[PDB]
Amino acid sequence: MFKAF
Amino acid sequence: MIGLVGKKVGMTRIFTEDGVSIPVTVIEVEANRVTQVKDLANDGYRAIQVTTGAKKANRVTKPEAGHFAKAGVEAGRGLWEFRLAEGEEFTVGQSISVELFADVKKVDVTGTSKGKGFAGTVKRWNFRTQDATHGNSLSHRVPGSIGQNQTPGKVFKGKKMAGQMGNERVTVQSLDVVRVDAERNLLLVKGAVPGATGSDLIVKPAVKA
Amino acid sequence: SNIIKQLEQEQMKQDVPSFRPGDTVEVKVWVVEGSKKRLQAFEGVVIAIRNRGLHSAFTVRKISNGEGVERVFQTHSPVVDSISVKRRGAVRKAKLYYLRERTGKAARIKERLN
Amino acid sequence: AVQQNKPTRSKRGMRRSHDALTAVTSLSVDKTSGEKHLRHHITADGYYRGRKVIAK
Amino acid sequence: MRHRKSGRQLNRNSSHRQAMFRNMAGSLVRHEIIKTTLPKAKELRRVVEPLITLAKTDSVANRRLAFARTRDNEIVAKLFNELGPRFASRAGGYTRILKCGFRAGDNAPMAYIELVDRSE
Amino acid sequence: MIQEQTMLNVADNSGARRVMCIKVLGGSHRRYAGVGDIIKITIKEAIPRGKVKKGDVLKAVVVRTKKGVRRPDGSVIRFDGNACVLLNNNSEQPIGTRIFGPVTRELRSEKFMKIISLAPEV
RNA sequence: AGGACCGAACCGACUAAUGUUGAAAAAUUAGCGGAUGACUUGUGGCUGGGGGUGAAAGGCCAAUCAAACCGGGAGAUAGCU
RNA sequence: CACAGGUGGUCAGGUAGAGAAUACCAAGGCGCUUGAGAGAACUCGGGUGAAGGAACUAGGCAAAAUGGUGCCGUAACUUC
RNA sequence: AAUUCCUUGUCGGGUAAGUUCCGACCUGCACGAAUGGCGUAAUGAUGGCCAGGCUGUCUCCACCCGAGACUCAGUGAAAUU
RNA sequence: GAUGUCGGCUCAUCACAUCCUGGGGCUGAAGUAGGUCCCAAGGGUAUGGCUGUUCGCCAUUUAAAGUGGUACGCGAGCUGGGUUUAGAACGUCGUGAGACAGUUCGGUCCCUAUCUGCCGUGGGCGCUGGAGAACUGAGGGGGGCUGCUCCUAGUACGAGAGGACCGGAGUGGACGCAUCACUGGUGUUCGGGUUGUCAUGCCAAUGGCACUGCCCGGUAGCUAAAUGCGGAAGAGAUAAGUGCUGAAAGCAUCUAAGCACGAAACUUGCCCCGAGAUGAGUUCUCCCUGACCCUUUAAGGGUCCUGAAGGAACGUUGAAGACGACGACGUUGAUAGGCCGGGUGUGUAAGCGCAGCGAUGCGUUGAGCUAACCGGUACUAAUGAACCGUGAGGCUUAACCUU
Ligand SMILES: [Mg+2]
Ligand SMILES: [Mg+2]
Ligand SMILES: [Mg+2]
Ligand SMILES: [Mg+2]
Ligand SMILES: [Mg+2]
Ligand SMILES: [Mg+2]
Ligand SMILES: [Mg+2]
Ligand SMILES: [Mg+2]
Ligand SMILES: [Mg+2]
Ligand SMILES: [Mg+2]
Ligand SMILES: [Mg+2]
Ligand SMILES: [Mg+2]
Ligand SMILES: [Mg+2]
Ligand SMILES: [Mg+2]
Ligand SMILES: [Mg+2]
Ligand SMILES: [Mg+2]
Ligand SMILES: [Mg+2]
Ligand SMILES: [Mg+2]
Ligand SMILES: [Mg+2]
Ligand SMILES: [Mg+2]
Ligand SMILES: [Mg+2]
Ligand SMILES: [Mg+2]
Ligand SMILES: [Mg+2]
Ligand SMILES: [Mg+2]
Ligand SMILES: [Mg+2]
Ligand SMILES: [Mg+2]
Ligand SMILES: [Mg+2]
Ligand SMILES: [Mg+2]
Ligand SMILES: [Mg+2]
Ligand SMILES: [Mg+2]
Ligand SMILES: [Mg+2]
Ligand SMILES: [Mg+2]
Ligand SMILES: [Mg+2]
Repeated sequence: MFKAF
Repeated sequence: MIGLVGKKVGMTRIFTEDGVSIPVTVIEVEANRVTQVKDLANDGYRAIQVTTGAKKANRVTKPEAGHFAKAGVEAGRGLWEFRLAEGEEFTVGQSISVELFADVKKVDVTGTSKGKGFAGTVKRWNFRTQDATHGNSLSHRVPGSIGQNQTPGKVFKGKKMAGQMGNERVTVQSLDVVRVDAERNLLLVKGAVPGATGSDLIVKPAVKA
Repeated sequence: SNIIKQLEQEQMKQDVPSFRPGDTVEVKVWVVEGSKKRLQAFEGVVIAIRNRGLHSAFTVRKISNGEGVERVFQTHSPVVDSISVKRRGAVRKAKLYYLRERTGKAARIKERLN
Repeated sequence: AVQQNKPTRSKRGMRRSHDALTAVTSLSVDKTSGEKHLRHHITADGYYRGRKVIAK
Repeated sequence: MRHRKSGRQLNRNSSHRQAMFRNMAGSLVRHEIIKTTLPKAKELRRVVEPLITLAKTDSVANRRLAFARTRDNEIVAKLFNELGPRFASRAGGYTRILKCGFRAGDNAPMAYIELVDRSE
Repeated sequence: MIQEQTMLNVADNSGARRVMCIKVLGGSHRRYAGVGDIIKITIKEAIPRGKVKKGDVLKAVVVRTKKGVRRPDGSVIRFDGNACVLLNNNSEQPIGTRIFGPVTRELRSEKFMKIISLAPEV
């Protein structure tokens, strides 16, 4: 699970 | 110009009075017998089919035996064809020896290269290997990226990938004729040629001139 | 490979002397400086020999002007004119590569007094 | 990594078209013993090419 | 690649492979006929047959050489005392391989390997 | 085979003791400099009161290599170490007035006649 | 003498690789730290949820913690899907 | 889970070793519940390497290397 | 500067070439004296930098030994749809 | 009810507004070297220091180190240094919890590929009797780079300095293909040395284990750093461009009619695949020359006899190979193993004697052993057969051979 803040 | 079919005996070194060492491939070119002649009126092109060597008559098939009997020739290892120039002419059953190259300085040698089997991209296409350390995970010599995302959305034809290597027809051009020895049916050509020892070999005068 | 054997045989030198690793061998090698030919001597210790018929060769090591030099001579090449054994050495190994790490007293080779 | 659609009965059948087995072409018969056997293989009771190679 | 190479690995290391054939070679000499997988029988020829040839001439050095390759004086005595004299006239080919179907446990191809002179 | 970062001894009395090859001249993507090849070098160690000083950027010609040199007959000549002779950056002429150790005959060229004349051996 | 030194058991978990539908819901392999002390460990006991405990990370309190778990108020409410 | 994990005490042979380390063994107990072939790419765990030797890389990550006994000798800085 | 935006400040050292590092300058955007200032031997699986040794980290990969991959027999999953 | 970031790595592909190479027009173009513009995309189009950086600066190269598109190409291919979770600290803001495209130290990157695509390799059927070979080449792919030196010639040019075009020769860099003769690497399947320990009763001699125990060398094979070859000439049609003749337009005019020249682009030339080229082609050989029976009487079905050329299967196997495939061979035989001889590699075996108190040395002895190699040899294993594949090959028209 990647994140894009 | 017409060529002949020989066998790769191996590799050998030739010394010279001046002190130079010439690496030469020893090619055995026995008597090449003409089994059939191709004529424009009947075949649409001018060429000669020749056979070399001999094979056990037990394993010769009936259709193969009948063809050789037509030209009055003994069955050889196989059959090869050479295209004829304007002035060249031959007759069925004629024997051609290695003396044809007596006046030839450069030759073209073709044969089946050594079979490497299934080869990876690094060996097959000289792909650069990725880092062996610095965090690399199971990707030390994998091909890597093979495309450009959505726009093409596919892999282009001819992309270099792992697959069969070698075991294919290969030609080496402009090999010097070091020596022609008719008394032993031998032809010494500088440098290496495709294929392993004992493999079928085709020698032609250098088309590149 | 009978054909290859005969081809190599007709061009093998017959005057090659018998020598073994550890022997101090002096070799005369043809050298050309312009039109004139000349002979120069390379004397050293035989540290390796490979016997391959026409392809046989041997390695000679010497220290010249403070620098170690190794020459791999093609024994049957016309370039080498003659081979002479100046001294006979007694060693237990076919290859003397360990001599590369030694010099002076440590590099001495005992003479073979058969 | 995983399928986006369920392959059909047909697609399964064509993939298995090459899974069929091949029966032995024929069984050799011993010259003296007279029973069927695989070629180049001894018979049930130890015969081969007419000789009782195996005691049992 | 495997060009012009000889010797089957048999999914074993060199030490295990060497020990296995040492035991198998002694078994074939002890029992003139044994049952094993076909590929193993083919490799066993390149081990047992040289021993029989080594036993053709009887000497202390030869017996010690045979012992080093078998490590069983019972086999060493058998080779030089019986097998050697029996195969004195044969120029190789001291063993014969016969295929005997497939192993029930794992379907491995099985073949008998026996000395040619087992007739009695 | 001399590359970048290779350390070479000095075969002349120019005052430098050992040098670093910083570029193999004579081509693009060229990576190996054999005997008789000009290389750009930087002096890493030098004797005091010499005609060259540490940190100088010059060019030199390789005269000895461990990989050795190949002869037409197949014979090979090898040396225990890699050595070079410093040359003037502009005129590509030797700086030192002497040459130390044996030299190899690939330098038999018009521009390297000076080195051979001063070479103690061949 | 030593919260002294090197180093096994023992207690830890700094780095890398593997594994990541794993052999394993936190491990393996090669190295690594402490190893007479503020050490480590067995058995039993005490502290209970706005509370405990915490050489203090909002850490831990039965694979669950910026307020445990179980049952109940309860079909909480949901202008949202 | 017939799970490469966890689980407190007692017993403590031989040779080498300072040693309960380590190597090979005794008493004793085991070969770990799928095998048989082949010897492709590629992945994993390792061995070796011409010439160069950190040019790799965010970074000497990882590898390589050092490694034991006596004896000689050992700088700056020191809270001695 | 664990603090400096402008900024890779400027000068010096190291390197053939140094936005990092070391020394120095002070123009401290926005240090500072027990939410301590400045030093400090020893210690640190602590951060940054340099050198020797060392090497497949790399130029540039080659070969080899094993476990998988591949084929045969037996048993026989999974995410997804 | 999720389309994972910057940079690096690997692998790329296209555009031409061209960085180099090629062809031209002007030039305030003497030459050399440039400036500018036009045509041209075939090939080629740096390594390092600093920084997470792209960029940039610097060092040193290069014929040149092109500009862009491709999810600012590419994380179900790798990395995770920078940004952008939770820890902690500095400066700064806030009474405070906390906050800061401010800065610092640390900080889990999963997925066994169904489909498309791509790289390889097979099976089936088709190609209208069957079978074994050799071909034609529609089409497709690969390849297309370039420096320096010498000669021409110190000539043309220029006051001098300086220094050619156009044509030749030689030798390099990079890249690509092939191969092991050479130089080397590897060589846990070949020798030898040696440490610890255990064992074969013991001595001697050997074997097991300790990373192949640690090491020294090494056959074949593979292989690069090793050594051979390659890019092209030539031809056709052209771009920019330069022209001949020539009117419209009495002149002029490269163009309207008609001709000539012109580049690494284009079509060929060189190399490889290639008749599934369903438009399924051509050529040369080889094999099959019987009985009947039924009605739904037709490219009909069925029984008996027959089983050809050839293929497959099985076996021994290969410098062929994942498996298939492909090549060799199966007794009328050298396919593999063994055996014999030789060559290699290792380096003077064991036993015995002789010297020495002994370790050890010496003689027998370049001995012994020796994998994949070379030349031979039926000693072993490749069986007598079975199995598949048939029995003269549609219709129509045309031209011949005819009655
Ligand atoms: Mg991982
Ligand atoms: Mg890895
Ligand atoms: Mg992607
Ligand atoms: Mg589309
Ligand atoms: Mg297995
Ligand atoms: Mg072992
Ligand atoms: Mg302590
Ligand atoms: Mg551990
Ligand atoms: Mg300790
Ligand atoms: Mg917090
Ligand atoms: Mg918990
Ligand atoms: Mg209520
Ligand atoms: Mg509800
Ligand atoms: Mg179990
Ligand atoms: Mg232990
Ligand atoms: Mg393997
Ligand atoms: Mg190396
Ligand atoms: Mg770099
Ligand atoms: Mg490390
Ligand atoms: Mg290590
Ligand atoms: Mg540095
Ligand atoms: Mg500072
Ligand atoms: Mg403060
Ligand atoms: Mg601590
Ligand atoms: Mg299965
Ligand atoms: Mg969705
Ligand atoms: Mg073209
Ligand atoms: Mg850069
Ligand atoms: Mg992107
Ligand atoms: Mg980070
Ligand atoms: Mg925080
Ligand atoms: Mg922010
Ligand atoms: Mg003893």
